[PDB]
Amino acid sequence: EPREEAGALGPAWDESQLRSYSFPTRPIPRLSQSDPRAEELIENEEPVVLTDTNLVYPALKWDLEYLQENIGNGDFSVYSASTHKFLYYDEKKMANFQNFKPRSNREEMKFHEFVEKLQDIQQRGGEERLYLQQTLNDTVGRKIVMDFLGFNWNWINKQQGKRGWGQLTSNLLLIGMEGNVTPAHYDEQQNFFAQIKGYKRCILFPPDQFECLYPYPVHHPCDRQSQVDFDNPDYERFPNFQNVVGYETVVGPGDVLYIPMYWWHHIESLLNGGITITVNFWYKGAPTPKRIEYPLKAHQKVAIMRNIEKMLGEALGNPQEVGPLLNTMIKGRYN
Amino acid sequence: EPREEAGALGPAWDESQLRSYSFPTRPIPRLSQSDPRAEELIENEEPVVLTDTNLVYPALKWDLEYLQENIGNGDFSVYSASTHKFLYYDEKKMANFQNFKPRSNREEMKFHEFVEKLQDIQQRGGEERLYLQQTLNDTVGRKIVMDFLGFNWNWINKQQGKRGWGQLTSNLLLIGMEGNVTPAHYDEQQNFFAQIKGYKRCILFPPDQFECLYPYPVHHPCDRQSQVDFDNPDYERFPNFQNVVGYETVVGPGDVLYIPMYWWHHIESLLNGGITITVNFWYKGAPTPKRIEYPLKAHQKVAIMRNIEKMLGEALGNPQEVGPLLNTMIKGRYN
Ligand SMILES: [O][C]C1=C([N+2](=O)=O)[C]=C(C2=NOC(C3=[C]N=C(C(=O)[N][C]C([O])=O)C([O])=[C]3)=[C]2)[C]=[C]1
Ligand SMILES: [O][C]C1=C([N+2](=O)=O)[C]=C(C2=NOC(C3=[C]N=C(C(=O)[N][C]C([O])=O)C([O])=[C]3)=[C]2)[C]=[C]1
Ligand SMILES: [Mn+2]
Ligand SMILES: [Mn+2]
Repeated sequence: EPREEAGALGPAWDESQLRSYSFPTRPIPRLSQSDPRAEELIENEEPVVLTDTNLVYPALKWDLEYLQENIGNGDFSVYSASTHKFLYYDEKKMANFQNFKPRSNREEMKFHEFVEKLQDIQQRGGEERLYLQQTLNDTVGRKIVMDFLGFNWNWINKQQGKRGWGQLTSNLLLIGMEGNVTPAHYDEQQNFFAQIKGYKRCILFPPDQFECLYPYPVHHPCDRQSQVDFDNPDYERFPNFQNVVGYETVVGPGDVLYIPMYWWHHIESLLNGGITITVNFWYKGAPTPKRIEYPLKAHQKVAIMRNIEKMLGEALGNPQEVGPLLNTMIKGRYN
Repeated sequence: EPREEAGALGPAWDESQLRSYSFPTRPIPRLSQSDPRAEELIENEEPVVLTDTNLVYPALKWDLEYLQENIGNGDFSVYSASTHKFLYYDEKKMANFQNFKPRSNREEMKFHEFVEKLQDIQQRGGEERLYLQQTLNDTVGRKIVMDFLGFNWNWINKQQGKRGWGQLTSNLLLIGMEGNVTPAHYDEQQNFFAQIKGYKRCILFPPDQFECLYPYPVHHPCDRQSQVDFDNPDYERFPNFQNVVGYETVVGPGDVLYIPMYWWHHIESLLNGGITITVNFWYKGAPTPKRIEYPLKAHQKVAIMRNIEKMLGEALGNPQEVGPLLNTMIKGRYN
């Protein structure tokens, strides 16, 4: 249901820019930040697209040319992938899984090198894909600092206070190539996803879909990522992926998506849609109330499972024995 | 390989008194307490039958007539079972499993009532089976106190000190009917099993046979007992019971069996062999050394599994959700 750009500029996107998947989806509500329904969704830990926060308004003019001049000469972390899927891996956990071979590489370089490398790929017509991820701090140039200070800190700080969240833990500038895919994963923090340039399709799954999405072992370098290849799902290894249902939206410049903590998200930059720019705001979650409500939420059950996997790895002295012990505990007893 | 009683009194037992099972066994060593091999077995947490401890020497004269006179008028806990299998259940845990129906009953009665009830069953030729289990304390009569004080406390106290064990946690007098079976289970304490009257076949399994013996969930009333019916094993529910190998011995009057903590034991009173009397000594285990050796023993892995089941039940607020969460953690991730 592509929205129409103002001034009769045509549809913002067409469906042929969206990749094809096996599961059904329904739309995330697009609302005004003044609408009480938006506040109710955020308070209830459910996603919403806010259309008028002005959260990153001064950055709406950002593009590669403007950024290259004013971001200054600093090292920016650039990730590379041969396929459209970008596979992040925790280097610290690579020791436990010696047979793991990384499929993405990170290279620190200046902004001009990133722009030239991106243009070079297009000039060659190649299939190498790139992804820049860098924190918005004082190291950037003065003009970017002015834009950064111009974010709607009043709106987001009030959101932090009202929801009882913790501290702003990270702020990442995010520049990607058309067709790039960040595969399904979850984060342990609250996120506001502020779209700046281009369009990104965001597909979210509630925390109770844990059984349908098959995350890696906690000690694996791909911890918190789904094991299921969304392009070629292995229903024999992952039967419950046949039951997964998602919440889908396409975010464009000016939109902010609240991704609640522990919610799975799959994010792709629209095919043939140009480069994308996003700024992400992550906040530590609110502390658990000491008065535990025993129904118990899915995200709390996820936290329990993570803690058990972590404790078991420490107690056995080797995270690779977690699986055999768990199977010993369950087979013929709980299954 | 039935031993011959002294004075040409014939074989102590014949094989037709031993029940038939599906698994193979090998013999537990029968040794003198002065033999260094016996000390090495106890120190290494392996079973041994000691033939000459004199641990319960003054009780070797005990029988039903002598006990009835001198034990005095007190209440003794008598357990009843319709079948030869005695199913102990933890009454405290019965709340968690409402669908559990107990198969044994406990009734407090005086010693004369126990003797008459036992004789009554034989007079009727009935199939009701009975089992008396009572602590050796000051409540018993003066003559039983003299016998109790006459146990080889010097030998057993030295064993407690040498092995670093904790305190004598329980001392149970154990009187049963011929054919009685205590099904396979494990205890979390060190045990000396002092046979007094009649013969008992003891079948022990090392702690690493956990996977072949399928204990109940920790929160189940039958916690620490094997789910496998040794008389009719369900190989579909319990495939690894086809791999179980045990250590077997027949203990008679004067023998003491060390049952190391966490070792599975199945104990039966020989068919057509008369009543049996045993006194059990349980000691708390030695504290774990702070210098953990990372190979890690099977009994330590059992303790870890028990702790995880207990913690999970508390965290979820309902022990019946332990199974579904464990399966959620494992399916498609560790299995
Ligand atoms: O505990 C502090 C803390 C820190 N820290 O140390 O400051 C860093 C992180 C963090 N590290 O990485 C990400 C991340 C997550 N998700 C995405 C994503 O989903 N991108 C798709 C798209 O299109 O937006 C991402 O790009 C980065 C977050 C989290 C917590
Ligand atoms: O933590 C203190 C503590 C206490 N406490 O509270 O003092 C009681 C027990 C205890 N409770 O029951 C038994 C028991 C175990 N095993 C057998 C058995 O295997 N019998 C077969 C046979 O033929 O010997 C048994 O008869 C009783 C032991 C354990 C620890
Ligand atoms: Mn994320
Ligand atoms: Mn026992």
